[PDB]
Formats: sequence, C-alpha cells, structure tokens
Amino acid sequence: QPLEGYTLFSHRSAPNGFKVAIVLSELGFHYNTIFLDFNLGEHRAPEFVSVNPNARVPALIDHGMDNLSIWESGAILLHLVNKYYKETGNPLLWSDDLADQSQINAWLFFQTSGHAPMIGQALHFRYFHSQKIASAVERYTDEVRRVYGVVEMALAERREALVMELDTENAAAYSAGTTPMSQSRFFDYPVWLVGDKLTIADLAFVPWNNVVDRIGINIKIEFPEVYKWTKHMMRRPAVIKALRG
Amino acid sequence: EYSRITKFFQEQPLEGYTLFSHRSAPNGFKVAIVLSELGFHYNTIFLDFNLGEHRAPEFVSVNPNARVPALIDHGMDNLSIWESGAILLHLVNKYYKETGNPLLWSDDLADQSQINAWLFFQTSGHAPMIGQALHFRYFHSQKIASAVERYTDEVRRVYGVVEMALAERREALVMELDTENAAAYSAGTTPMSQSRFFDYPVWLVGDKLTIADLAFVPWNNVVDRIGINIKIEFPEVYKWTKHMMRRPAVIKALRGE
Repeated sequence: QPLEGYTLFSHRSAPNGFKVAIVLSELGFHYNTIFLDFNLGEHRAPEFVSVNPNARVPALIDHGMDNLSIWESGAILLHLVNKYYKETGNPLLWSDDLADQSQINAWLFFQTSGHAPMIGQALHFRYFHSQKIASAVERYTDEVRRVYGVVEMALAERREALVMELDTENAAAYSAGTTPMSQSRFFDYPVWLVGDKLTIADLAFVPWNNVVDRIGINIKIEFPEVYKWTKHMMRRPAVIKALRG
Repeated sequence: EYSRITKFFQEQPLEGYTLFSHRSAPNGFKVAIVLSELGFHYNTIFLDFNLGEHRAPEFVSVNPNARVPALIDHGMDNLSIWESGAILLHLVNKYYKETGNPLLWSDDLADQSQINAWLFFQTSGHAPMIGQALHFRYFHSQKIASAVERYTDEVRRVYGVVEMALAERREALVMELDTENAAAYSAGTTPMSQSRFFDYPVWLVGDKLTIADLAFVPWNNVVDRIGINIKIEFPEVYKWTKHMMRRPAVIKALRGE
C-alpha cells in the first residue's frame, strides 16, 4: 500500500466510480484504479470490507492520511474538495463560503439519494428484476423525470438571470415569454447549480446522465438546460481523460 | 390553499430557525433531533401537501425539490437548506464555528470523512430502501411481492453492515476497558459477551455520539413495519438505538415540539 497518492476501487460500469474519477482528475490528484470483480466475490472479500463496510464500489484510499478509507461517492467528493482547499487555499469545485457549501451539499445529497437510487431501480425493473412489471418501472421513470425537472428548472432560472443581466436591453422580452431566451446571444455560455462556478454538485450528476437514455429518458429533447449543462461538462479535458478507464 | 406559507415569508424573523416538516417525515425528526442536541431554538411548520402548500411560490424557490425537511437559517439571510444530509452538516459546521467545540461532529479531517461516509450511507442506501419496502408493502397501485421482498432484503443487508460495524466497536471497547479479562476474551476461555462493558454505548465514529449515529434513529424506529425486529436479529443495533432513543433531547424531538 503506497504512502503517497490515492487508490480508487471501482467497476467498469459503476457510474459513481466515474464520478469519483472525474473529481479526482479535475483536482489534479494522482490515483490508482482497481476494478473489483463481483462475479468472483472480491467486493465482499474482507481485504476490502475493511476499507468499505458496505462491501461495494466506490471506495477510496487516501494514502497520504495513513491509508484512510472513504466509501460512498458522496463522502469521497467532500473529502477530496476539503483536502484540496486545505492544501491550496483555493476552493476548486467547492466554496470557501459556508452558505455556498450548504447549497452545494444540498444538491450533492439530493443527487446521491434522489437521483442515482431512482435511476438504479428504474434500471432494475426494466432489465434485471425477475419479471416485467410496468407500474414499478414507471414509478422510477416518473420520479427520475421529476428530479430532472427540478434540476432543469433551477438551471433555467440561473440562465434567465445571466441572459437578463448581460442583456438588460431586452430583459422584459426574455422574461415575459414574448421571445425565447434561445434568441439571446448570451445563451451558449455555461451556467451552474451553485456559485456561478463549476462545483462537485454539477459533476455528481454527469455519470448518471449518460445513462438515463437506457431508461427511455431523452435529456436532449425533454431537458434542454440539463442537456447543455451536461455537454459543457463532458467537454472538459479532465472529465474526458477520466471517463473510460 | 397556501396563503399561510406565503404569509410566513412576509414575516420571517431575523434570527433563530424555522423547520418545515411533516408529522410522519422521519428525516424531519432527524433534523429536530440534531437541532435539539445542539441547543438551537427552532420553529416547526408542518406542511400539509394536501392543500398544496409545497407548491406555494415562496417555498419552491427556497427549496427546489419541494419536499421536506427544509431548514431556514434566519441568521444567515434566511439561508435555506433542503436536504436532510445537508441540514445536519450545516448545523454542525455552525456549532463548531461558533462554540469552537465539535459537538456531534469532529475537528479532524479524517474523522469528518468517516462521519460523512455513514451519513451518506444512511441517507442514500438506508432511508431510500426502507422507503421502497414501505411503498410496495403499503401504498403501491398493486401488490408485487417480489418488490416488497427485495426491498426488505436490502434494509436487512444494510442493517447487517451497521451491525458488524458496531460489533467491531464493541469488541474493541470490551478489550480496551475491562483489561482484567482481555486475555480470556481473546484466548477463548470467556465469551466476552459477559463483560461488564457489554451493554455500554459504542459509536460509529470516534467513540463519541455523532450525526452519523443519530441519523439512523428515526429510520430505526420504523423498520418494525416491514418485519425487521431489531431487538432480535440486530442486537448491536438494538442497544445502540436504545441508547440514543433514551437521551432527553431525542425524546423531546420525538414527542413533537
């Protein structure tokens, strides 16, 4: 076990595994990746249960801090941004403002408990359950859509503000609905969930967005803002260099 | 309708806290609990989704998910925090920042990470599973035994991870204190289950009560509705919850306030 660096226990499919890799990369941390293979029982295998009681990906070992283990992608990101800010004095992907950090946590916990889990069941009942049961598939498909509605309405709100301050010349127009914000030349430019800066709250959704297509959800069509917002993230070098393996 | 909710936002205080909850809401009691343990004075407003109080304009903007619990930290320009996981963390950052003492938290980066590990575990794998078992076992448009069975299996699996974890904390506690019997306990001569400190409280993180432990209290008192008999199959969890459920602040939180 190395005494400097990080080790990330993941799995080829694991979306929360790519989520950690992403943040790990955006922050310039050097990490090793070990893909546990559950089709042999290495996830519940004791050497790892010590690192993660939940016996599953994703898990992180902070070699710097006496090989400390952090399971649960949500906690891993808060540990990573905290350590990064403590080290440089620069809150990259985070915020040195308590009010912003709570809003960031709000969206982070909202993603980990109300997005990934709903997408998870939506998949189960649609692909792995022991029988086709529509009422159950539609339950998560509907819930997952509602959550994208929440995210989408928030981003359109942040956008409205931007497109309405860098173009106060036609604000009332882009506000009354008379004319779509699609026509403002200040559209394209990226907006985020909190702090008008990229943070882990925005990143936490990406690995899960690339997959709600196999659940029948077409973000491109039914969630415009969520679409741009994802496209802005996928286009990041660090993310590109991360997503895959 | 929701004029009351729109009224409240026209008379917010400049200090104190307001907690939007619901009689059933377990994460509502979870915030009340931590709010109480930290000595914070709060007002509680039970939204009745029946009159669409959650659809009120003022509520949704201060809380995008339009669900409960939601905490307004009036002292901080009515800063609104809508996730239960985010309400706990905020509360502890403030208490530590103010008093300079990490009650229910920690001032060591390593410990905080362990705390947040469990915190995310409960809010993301524990509460949501229990919710699905409750749904298929009681409110879903048709009975799907396969569904009910799976979600009751998962809470039991999750409860197993917290059990084996507290079981480790106990083995470590009974071996540290009660040194007049450590040799045996390890040798195998004595069961160790008969140590004087066997019913003593063990905590998930740092040998102290944290928000990682309390988060489970509300959900622990609910799993009896899906068959889980904690006292039997999850003894360690049993003592742990009992210890917590016996604290004056927690019982104050419980019996509504």
